[PDB]
Amino acid sequence: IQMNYDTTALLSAPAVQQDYYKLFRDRVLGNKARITVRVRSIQPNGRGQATVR
Amino acid sequence: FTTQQHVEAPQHQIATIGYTYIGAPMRSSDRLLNPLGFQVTSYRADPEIL
Repeated sequence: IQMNYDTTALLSAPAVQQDYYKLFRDRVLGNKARITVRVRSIQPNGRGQATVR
Repeated sequence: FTTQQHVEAPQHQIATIGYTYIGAPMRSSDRLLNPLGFQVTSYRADPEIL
């Protein structure tokens, strides 16, 4: 998570970075549970906007 | 929706359709196919990730 955390911030506008930082998951999942994420499909729809499934 | 080539494994896709209606057309060759006036104004379809 330290790399994913910093990477997310690196790929986020300050407004977005703050929303993300606030989620800290560090106590709920901690070192007892983990989350696995996989993307099935992404389709851009316009001018700086896309949908991720 | 889904699609397949004839047999190749079927693929899954999702379309996003922007649309309106332009009312009844004024030609016999059009009214017997699209009397309602359906018209797509924007279209895209991407692979579905299962």
